[PDB]
Amino acid sequence: YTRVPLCEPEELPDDIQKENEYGTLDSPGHLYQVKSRHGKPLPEPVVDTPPYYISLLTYLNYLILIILGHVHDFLGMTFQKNKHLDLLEHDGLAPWFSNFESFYVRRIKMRIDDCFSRPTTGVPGRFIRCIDRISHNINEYFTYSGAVYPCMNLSSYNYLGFAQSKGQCTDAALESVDKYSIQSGGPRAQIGTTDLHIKAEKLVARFIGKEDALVFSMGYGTNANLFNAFLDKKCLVISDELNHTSIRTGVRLSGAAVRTFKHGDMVGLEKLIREQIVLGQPKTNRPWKKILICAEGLFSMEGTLCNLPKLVELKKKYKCYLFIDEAHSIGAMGPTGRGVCEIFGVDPKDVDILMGTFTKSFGAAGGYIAADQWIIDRLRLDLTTVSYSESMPAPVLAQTISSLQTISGEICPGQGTERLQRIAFNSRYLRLALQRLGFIVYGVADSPVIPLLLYCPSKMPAFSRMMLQRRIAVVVVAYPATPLIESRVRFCMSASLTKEDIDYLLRHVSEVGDKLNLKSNSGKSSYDGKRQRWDIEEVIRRTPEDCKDDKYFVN
Amino acid sequence: GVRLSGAAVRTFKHGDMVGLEKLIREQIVLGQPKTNRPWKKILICAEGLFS
Amino acid sequence: PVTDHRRRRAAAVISHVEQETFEDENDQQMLPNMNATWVDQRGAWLIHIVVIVLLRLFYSLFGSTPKWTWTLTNMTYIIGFYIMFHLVKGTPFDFNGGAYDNLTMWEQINDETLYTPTRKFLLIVPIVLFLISNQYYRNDMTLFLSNLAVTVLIGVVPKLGITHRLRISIPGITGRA
Ligand SMILES: C[C@@H]1CC[C@@]2(OC1)O[C@H]1C[C@H]3[C@@H]4CC=C5C[C@@H](OCCC(CO[C@H]6O[C@H](CO)[C@@H](O[C@H]7O[C@H](CO)[C@@H](O)[C@H](O)[C@H]7O)[C@H](O)[C@H]6O)CO[C@H]6O[C@H](CO)[C@@H](O[C@H]7O[C@H](CO)[C@@H](O)[C@H](O)[C@H]7O)[C@H](O)[C@H]6O)CC[C@]5(C)[C@H]4CC[C@]3(C)[C@H]1[C@@H]2C
Ligand SMILES: CCCCCCCCCCCCCCCCCCCCCCCCCCC(=O)N[C@@H](CO)[C@H](O)[C@H](O)CCCCCCCCCCCCCC
Repeated sequence: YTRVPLCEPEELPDDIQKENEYGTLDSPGHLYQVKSRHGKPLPEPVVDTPPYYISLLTYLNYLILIILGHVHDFLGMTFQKNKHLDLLEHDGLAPWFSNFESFYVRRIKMRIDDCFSRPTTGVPGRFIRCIDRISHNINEYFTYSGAVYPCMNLSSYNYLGFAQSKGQCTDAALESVDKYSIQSGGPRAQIGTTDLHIKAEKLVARFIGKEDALVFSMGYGTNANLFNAFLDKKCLVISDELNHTSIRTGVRLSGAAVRTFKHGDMVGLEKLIREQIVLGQPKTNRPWKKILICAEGLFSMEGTLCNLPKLVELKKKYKCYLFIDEAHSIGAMGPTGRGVCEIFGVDPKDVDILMGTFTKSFGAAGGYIAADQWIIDRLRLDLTTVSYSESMPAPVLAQTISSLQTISGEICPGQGTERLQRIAFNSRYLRLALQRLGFIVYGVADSPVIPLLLYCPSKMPAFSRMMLQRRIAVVVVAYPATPLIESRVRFCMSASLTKEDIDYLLRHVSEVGDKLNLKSNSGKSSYDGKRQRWDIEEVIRRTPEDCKDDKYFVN
Repeated sequence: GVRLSGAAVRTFKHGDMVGLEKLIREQIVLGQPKTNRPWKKILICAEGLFS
Repeated sequence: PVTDHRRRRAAAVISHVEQETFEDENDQQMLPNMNATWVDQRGAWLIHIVVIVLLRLFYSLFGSTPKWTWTLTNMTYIIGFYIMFHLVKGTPFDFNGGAYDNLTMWEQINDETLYTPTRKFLLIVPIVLFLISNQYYRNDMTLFLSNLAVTVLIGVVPKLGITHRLRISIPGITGRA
């Protein structure tokens, strides 16, 4: 009962399974093509704020929580010690972790821990199956029963619907298993490399648009073990305040000086560049050996794009280097799927180093780096992962190659464009409908991530539980991951969902938000400068036609 | 000649090698004024017999 | 030792926290602190007035004399602010490796900048509160002296240009560098 059950697969006809994993389009009018911005720079984004009493209530709630938590800790650890034997010294040995460094997890998040780490089963397609559990004590231990129910999926990194068990990719993987075993001999330097590795590298280099590229087994290791190859203690790195932990770990391992600039502020970046060029190294004032700029394509927590032409002209003027991450932008953004470079029209030659990950769109696990010839030739000899780690397995390579070929158009014609049009239309329709209802939605017009703000801390468990009761899966984040005032729910859209599912979600979300009083719009979201409190039927009737027009989006 | 050249000039006391060594070390460490960049080269001038 | 990463506990009547080395300062303080960034945000300045008003109303609901009510509200506000800001040392979540284990939240505000508008406001509030409050208990000299002592010794001396990174070993051997 305490252990997680092993679920026996169910027997169903083929068509039901295909419909479960991937939906079938009803009308050809639910597709949209993405245009390219030639000479239109990105305008400064505009954000909306709620009234003051929300902030005051949030501050009071957090103050009460902190006071009672500290009082409980002190009284409990002073008046008794038998129960708290994991946080005190025993037989002259220090405890594993500290009391103060883990206050939040034990005192605030533990009471709402049922919303995290939810076990599932089956393919993570349109409908995801979940295993039920019963909370005991206060989210201390759980008891499981043999019952599984489906839920609508809005919490998985599946943009183009490549997570399927019936298709060309699965057959390719099975054939690869038949030919190549799952065994990997060792590091790529010794025995690991085969012909499929070269084929995948060449195909990736052709697809991205650069000269050559390499492949890796883990996305985290691509960043964690890269910067020490060509950086040292006499170089400067300028990075945004919002970057993934892998980049920070890699820079920390490298040892270079780090200076950060505020998100979406180019003037501060220019001032910092000028000051750092003038001043030089600390305590000696010698010039910097080189300067590197780090940035990310699409930011997942906000769904905003980076300004690429500004960075390109700044690096050309001041003789700097550029590094771009495209985890959330490859294969899902642009008229074809090349990335932000195709959106802005910037030639890929300008960017020195490009990176990507196959998990978010192509339904595999790995990463890549794309650069010029001599840079790659040197890095191959100077890298650590190549001659010290394992090698990529064959089924993952087969899946990635099949997905890239399908998206390019060599095989299975008329599929990639249809998927891209589906995802674009779904994202635009959902964002426009949510803004028309009266909520607060962040991001650019076409971004698969839709963050909805839920300010008061007590409104996250209620919303999550009510949505789960109505068979919709959601993900909620809070402090310290997000700012204290702003806590949000993230929506991940797919190309497998259908307009009927969106209508169902819209109805349920609207009624739940009306129940919980989550509608706070100040009129800056509307393009006509007026408050929008519409009806669900009117929105459903009018939005799909007006979703295609670009004049209804402020940004 | 040095005035016509335009280079920076620093003088040391006659018959005092310790001050010369200290000045050399300080000028090597400090660098150019207002920029602290290293000097391109350093030249030492002296006479054989002082009349 | 090949790393030489140790914490010192030198004992003296007057001592100061040593300046951070290159690795600890220029490299291990790069990401947002997430412990002092919320100060310069929305609604972070009226909340003190709201707290003062709520305390005054809560004490007045009891039905006591104005003198005791105002003395108690002043003492409670000042003691609470001191406990929150000046007493505790560290951060509730691991930052990089324990880089901020020798400084309080007050020192961490605005990246150790001495004079910022929020600091000016935080210093101004106690003085104005004292001037507003003293008008009810001017007759009693003992209460006036007590209020003045509390304000000066708790709400004025710590928020000064001096007593920055200042530690006294009287109540315990403090740790510096
Ligand atoms: C009648 C009237 C009614 C009204 C009223 O008055 C009476 O009612 C009273 C009710 C009172 C409260 C009661 C309780 C607390 C919590 C206390 O604490 C906060 C949390 C901690 C704060 O941070 C420190 O702690 C950091 C920890 O990292 C330290 O960090 C460094 O030092 C590290 C050392 O390793 C190195 O790694 C690095 O150099 C570096 O990281 C650093 O010193 C400092 O930042 C401190 O406490 C914790 O930490 C203790 C130590 O671990 C725990 O263990 C200790 O207590 C156990 C208890 O069983 C015993 O076994 C043992 O004594 C022993 O094990 C303790 O339980 C636990 O609370 C702060 C005071 C407060 C709010 C009182 C205020 C006054 C009242 C409101 C009175 C009010 C006015
Ligand atoms: C009906 C009885 C009376 C009720 C009144 C109770 C007391 C209220 C008096 C007013 C207090 C001063 C008000 C100023 C604050 C305004 C509102 C701020 C809102 C909350 C801000 C949260 C910020 C989170 C940042 C996280 C952080 O970094 N935390 C730590 C480490 O850095 C700080 O050390 C930490 O936060 C403080 C730990 C202090 C532990 C409190 C221990 C006291 C136990 C209770 C005893 C009573 C205390 C009050 C007399």
